[PDB]
Amino acid sequence: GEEDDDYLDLEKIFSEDDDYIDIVDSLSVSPTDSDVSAGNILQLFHGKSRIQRLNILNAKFAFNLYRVLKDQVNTFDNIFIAPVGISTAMGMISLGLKGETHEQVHSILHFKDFVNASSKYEITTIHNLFRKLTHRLFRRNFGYTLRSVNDLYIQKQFPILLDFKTKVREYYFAEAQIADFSDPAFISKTNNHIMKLTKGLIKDALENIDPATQMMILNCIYFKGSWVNKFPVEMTHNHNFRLNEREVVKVSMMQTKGNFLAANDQELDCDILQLEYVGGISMLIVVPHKMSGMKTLEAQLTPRVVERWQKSMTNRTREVLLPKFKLEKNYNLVESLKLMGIRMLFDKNGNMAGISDQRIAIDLFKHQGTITVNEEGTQATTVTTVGFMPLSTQVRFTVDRPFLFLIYEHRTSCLLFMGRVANPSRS
Amino acid sequence: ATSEYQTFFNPRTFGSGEADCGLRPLFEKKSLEDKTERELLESYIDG
Amino acid sequence: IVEGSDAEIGMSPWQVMLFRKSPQELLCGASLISDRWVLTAAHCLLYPPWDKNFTENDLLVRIGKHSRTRYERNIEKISMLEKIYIHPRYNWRENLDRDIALMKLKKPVAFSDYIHPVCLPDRETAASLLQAGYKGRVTGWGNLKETWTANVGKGQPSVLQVVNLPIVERPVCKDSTRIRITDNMFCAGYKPDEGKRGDACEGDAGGPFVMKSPFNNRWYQMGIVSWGEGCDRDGKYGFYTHVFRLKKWIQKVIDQFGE
Ligand SMILES: *[C@H]1O[C@H](CO)[C@@H](O[C@@H]2O[C@H](CO)[C@@H](O)[C@H](O)[C@H]2NC(C)=O)[C@H](O)[C@H]1NC(C)=O
Ligand SMILES: *[C@@H]1O[C@H](CO)[C@@H](O)[C@H](O)[C@H]1NC(C)=O
Ligand SMILES: *[C@H]1O[C@H](CO)[C@@H](O)[C@H](O)[C@H]1NC(C)=O
Ligand code: NA
Repeated sequence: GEEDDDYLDLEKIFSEDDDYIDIVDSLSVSPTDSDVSAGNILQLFHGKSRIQRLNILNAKFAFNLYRVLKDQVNTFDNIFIAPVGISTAMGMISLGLKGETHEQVHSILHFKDFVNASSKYEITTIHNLFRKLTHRLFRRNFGYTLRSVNDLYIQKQFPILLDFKTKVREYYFAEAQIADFSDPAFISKTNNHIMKLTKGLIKDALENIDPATQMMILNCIYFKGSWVNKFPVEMTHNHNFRLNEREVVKVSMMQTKGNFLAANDQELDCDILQLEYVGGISMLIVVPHKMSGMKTLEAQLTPRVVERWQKSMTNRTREVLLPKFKLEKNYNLVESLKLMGIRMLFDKNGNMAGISDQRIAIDLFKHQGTITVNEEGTQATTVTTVGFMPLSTQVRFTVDRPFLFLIYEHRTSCLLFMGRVANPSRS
Repeated sequence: ATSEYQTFFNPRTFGSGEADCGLRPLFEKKSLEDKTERELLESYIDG
Repeated sequence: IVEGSDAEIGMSPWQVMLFRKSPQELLCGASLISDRWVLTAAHCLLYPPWDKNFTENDLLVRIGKHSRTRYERNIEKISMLEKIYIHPRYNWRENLDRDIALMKLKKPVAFSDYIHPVCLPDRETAASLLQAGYKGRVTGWGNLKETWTANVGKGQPSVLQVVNLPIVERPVCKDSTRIRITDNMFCAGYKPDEGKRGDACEGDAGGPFVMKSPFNNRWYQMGIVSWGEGCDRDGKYGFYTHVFRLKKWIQKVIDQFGE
C-alpha cells in the first residue's frame, strides 16, 4: 500500500552510464544491394487432416485480421474476437457472391489456397467442411458453454433468392433472415427471440442499428469453459497487474499448481503457457518478455509460429498466476475487412446476384463476443508439499502483464477465439 | 596488532574494498550499533 | 525471512538482490565482497529440476537496496554481469553440496553509505566463530511464511528483513533430515525447546549468513542461504553453504578472471 512496485526502465538507467557517449554506431553507406525472397508455403499441411488444413488457413486469415483490427483501437484496450465465426460468416456469405466480388473474399479468407492445396479439393469442400465444423462446435455439447448466432438480416424490400436461402441453411445451419430495421417492434421481438433461443446468453443482438440498413451480418458468441485443473478459490488474491512501464493496477489474481505445458520463445522473446479446458479445447497464453515487445509479437503471429510453440512446450509442475477477467466486445468488421482487400462486397456496385435480384448495400458486420474467465473447473490436482526445498524463488508462470490468448479446439485445430488482455479490470 | 584486518586477495584481480571490508558507514564508522548486533556478541559469550 | 524484523537503513550494505533482466523479477539474494565481485548460491543460477540455467545476460544485480519493490533513485545501484562462475563440483542432484557461485560485475561499483563489501573469513576467525550456540545473522526479501494465507498469499516484506539465528551441532543437523549432509554445509536455527524462532524462506537463497567478529569488530560472511525443508518448522533447520571451506575455490576463480 505505502509501497511502489516500480518497473525498471533499463535503457534510461544505463544511458546515464559514463561510456554512453563513446558508443560507435554504424554509418548508412552509399549503396549495398541484397535481399531474400519470401513464399510462406504451407508445408504445415503434411500429416494434417482435411479440417485442420482449412483451420490452419482460417487462422492465417484471423491473425491478419487481428493485425488490422488492433490498429483501430488503443494499445491499452482489451481485444476479443471469435475467428471461426468470422470465417464461417464469409464462407456463408460467399454462397451468394459472383465474379470478382466473390474472388476477393475467397482470396483474402484464404479459401483459394485451400482449394489449391489438393487435387481433390473444390469450393464445395469448403462449404462441406464448414457444415461439419459448425455441427461439432455449436450443435454438440462437449463440456463447455458455446452459444452463438451467425445469420444475415436483409431488409424486407429486397426478397432473398430461394437457392441462397436454402444453401445458407443447409451448409451453415444458419439463416438469411427477412428484416425490417425501421420497425422497433421487429427489433424487440427479434432480440427477445434470440434471447430465448440462446437461453439468455445472447442479448440485444439487434440493438442500435441504422433503421435504413439494407443488409447486415450478425455474429454473436458467448463462451465459458471449465478448467481441467481448477484454480482453488482460496488462492485468489489481489495482485499487481502491470499496465505499462509506469502504471500498475490491483486485480483479482487466480493461482494454482499443477503440470502444465509451457515454453520460452527466444525468437519472439515471449513466454507461452497452455491451459486445458474440459471438452478438448485449450487456452494458449502468450506473454512477451518486454512490455514494448507486444507490437512485434502481434506483428509476427502466424500459424507457423503457433505450431513451433506447440512442439517446443514441455510438461512440468509449476505454479500459475492468471487474472480472472471478462471481455465483452462489439465490433463492426466492415472497415477492417475493406483494409484487408475485401471491398466490392461492401460497395453497392459489388456483385451479390446470388443473394437478391435487387442491389443490396452491406455496411454492417456485427461481431460481438463475450468470454468469462474465472477459477471454475472440474477439480483437484493434489495439494502436495514435502521436504527438500532449495530456497531460491520457485518456477512460476506469472501472467501479470498485458498478454494475448488463443483458444483452440484440439481435434480440428480450430481457432475459436483470440484476444488481448491489456487490463483485466476492464471488459 | 590482532585487532587489525589482514588482506587475503590481490586488489589487481579482486578489485578495491577488502582493506575496509565489514565496516558499515552508517554504524561502525559512526560509532553506532544496530538494534540487534548486541545479541550476537552475547552469544559469543564463549565456548 | 520468517519471524524476523525490518532491517535498519544501511544495516546490511553488502546485501545484493539478484534480478531476472527480462521479464523483471526478484530471483535470490547475494552479497558484495569487493567493488566487482558478488557471491551467491549456485542453485540460484543453475538448477535443472526447475529448468534454471541462467547466463550473464539474463541477469541484473541491484545493490544498496532497502525497499523490496521501489526503485531507490540515487541510492541503489543497478549493474549488469560480465560473467558467472559456478563451483565445478556443485551437486544439484542430491544435496546441493558446494552450493556456491561468483558473479563479476560488468563495471566496478562505487561504494557509499548504502553500498559496502562484507569480509570473507580467514581460517582462525572461521575456526573460532563456527561453533554451536554462536549466533549469525540472515537477511533477505524472501517470503515471510511457508504456508499460504487464504486469499492473500504467503506474504512478502516491504523492506529488507533480518533475523539472528544460532549455529547448530552437526549431530542434531544430521538427525533432523534424511538428506545427506556434508562438511561443506552447516545448519542454523532454534531448537524446539528454545522458544524463539526464525528462518530463511523462499527467495532468500544466495543471501549471506554473517557474524560480527569479537576480535576485530568487522562483519564476516560465514555462509550462504542454501536450503531447508519448509520454513520455520519445529525440529528442522536451514542449511547454509560453508564459505570458508570453499575459499580456495573463490581465490582461484578471482585470480584467473578478476583482471
Ligand atoms: C545451459 O547451460 C549451458 C550453456 O551455458 C548449456 O550448454 C553448454 O553451454 C556451454 C556454453 O556456455 C558450452 O560450452 C557447452 O558445450 C554446452 N553443452 C553442450 C554442447 O550441450 C547446458 O546444456 C544448459 N544447462 C546445463 C545442463 O548446463
Ligand atoms: C492451384 O491448385 C491446382 C491444383 O489443386 C493447380 O492445378 C493450379 O495450377 C494451382 N495454381 C497455382 C499455381 O497456385
Ligand atoms: C503432462 O501430464 C499432464 C497431466 O495429465 C498433462 O495434462 C500434460 O498434457 C502432460 N504433458 C504432455 C507431455 O502432454
Ligand atoms: Na529451526
